[PDB]
Amino acid sequence: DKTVRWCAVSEHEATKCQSFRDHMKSVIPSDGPSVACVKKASYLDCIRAIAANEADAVTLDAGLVYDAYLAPNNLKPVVAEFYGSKEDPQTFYYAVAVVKKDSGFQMNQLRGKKSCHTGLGRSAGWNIPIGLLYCDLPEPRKPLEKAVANFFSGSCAPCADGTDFPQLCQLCPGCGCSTLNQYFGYSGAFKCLKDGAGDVAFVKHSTIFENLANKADRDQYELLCLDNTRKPVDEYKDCHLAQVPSHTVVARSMGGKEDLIWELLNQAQEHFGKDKSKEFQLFSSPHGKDLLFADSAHGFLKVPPRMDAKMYLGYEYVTAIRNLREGTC
Ligand SMILES: [Fe+3]
Repeated sequence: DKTVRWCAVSEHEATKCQSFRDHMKSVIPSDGPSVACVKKASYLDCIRAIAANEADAVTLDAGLVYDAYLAPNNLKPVVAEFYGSKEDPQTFYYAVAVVKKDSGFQMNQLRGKKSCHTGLGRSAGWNIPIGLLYCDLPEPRKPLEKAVANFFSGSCAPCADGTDFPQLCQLCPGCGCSTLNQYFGYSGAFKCLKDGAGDVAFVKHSTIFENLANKADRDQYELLCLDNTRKPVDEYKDCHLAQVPSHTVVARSMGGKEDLIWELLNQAQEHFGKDKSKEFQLFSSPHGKDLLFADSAHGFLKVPPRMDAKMYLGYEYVTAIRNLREGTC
């Protein structure tokens, strides 16, 4: 069978996945690649499901791709999304910290503030900011969730445990790990800042431009720079926390159908990719942002032969994560 079982996290993604399935059936030959949908409550459940041969693919943030690699899962990156433009595809993006205009605090003054993270263990939303603030956190720093909880004065860290670290869910009770949680994801962490729930939104450099069409609105927001100064939302090239690997679709390291996934996605972007069809959009949805794939994506590129997760992620980022768990002050 030439069916790729895509793992959809929750109702919204499941809806987009079915439209995906049907629009593919309509253009692809009866003997080509097919998409089936398997529904789960979180990406974590999708990881376990792929490893257990109950699903074949899921799109993970680079930080999550690291954890996907760790046993007993042993997942591996197979197809990466690319951003920017089709001419100059960027297999990376900038981790930023969006704040409102005149909130009066720098990076070295986040202590006691309310934060909005895209999700626990994610690049721009958790690994980068928390890695930088690691020493600023009060002892003891293990568990890390407890220290981040006591550092800030309430926040939203989707996928975090709210019974053990209740404050990491003060801004989004339960820390839902899917779009069911309005504060989940890039645009979820943004809504959290925009709606007034939090003081800072640890998102990516394109987040605000995806949510606010008019510049006048954007003028009421600022970025937190490394040198503890603020720069407008247009100057992320210089005002960002770090640069991170693009989101990537993962699959089993053995019998994972990596080539079918490529053949599927490669065909998917040709018919429904960026500005390709008015009927179906691989990179957008009426039901929400970033479903299955990020809205800021312009396409896919196959990851090299048997490329490990540590090899893919690279050395700098793979150490950044490592230092986060390990490391001292
Ligand atoms: Fe990300």
